[PDB]
Amino acid sequence: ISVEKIQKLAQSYQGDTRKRFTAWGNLIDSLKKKPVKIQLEKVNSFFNQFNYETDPITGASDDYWKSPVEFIVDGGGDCEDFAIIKYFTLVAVGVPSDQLRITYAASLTLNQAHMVLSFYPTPESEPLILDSLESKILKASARPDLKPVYSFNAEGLWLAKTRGESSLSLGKWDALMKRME
Ligand SMILES: [Ca+2]
Repeated sequence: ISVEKIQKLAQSYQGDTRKRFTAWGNLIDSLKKKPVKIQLEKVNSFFNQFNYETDPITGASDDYWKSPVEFIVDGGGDCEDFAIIKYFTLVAVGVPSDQLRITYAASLTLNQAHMVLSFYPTPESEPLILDSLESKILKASARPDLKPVYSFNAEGLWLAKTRGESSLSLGKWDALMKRME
């Protein structure tokens, strides 16, 4: 997306919302051309300042992927929603989309399903985990509390243990894209 788009978007709001729009946009403009490690840490940290919404029913995620704009307006979301805006923010600052996957994992600690953002330095690499419930950005192997089940992005779906090529984009991803237009 564009930081000029967000500038536009910021005008159509006020209060603790238009400045979250400008804070968000400044960030993207700030992180352009910056080292990946800086980008990952600052984006992760920026959004982990947002509100963590727990679904009053499931006690976790609901069934609705919030668009980033919605995440900004609502001032937050659940673990899937966190992974989503981090994904798009990082793509905006120039991280190649194919280095980023939204990951559905079994959590041993929370004893339930938990979504994270996985960043892959190189294609064969074990990913770094950008969690909404952990400030540390750690390698997969340093997150034994997490056992991935599947991952996805704009380019496919990977069943855990799938190396390289997509296991197949989800229809649910498509619908989110359409919602973001
Ligand atoms: Ca959600």
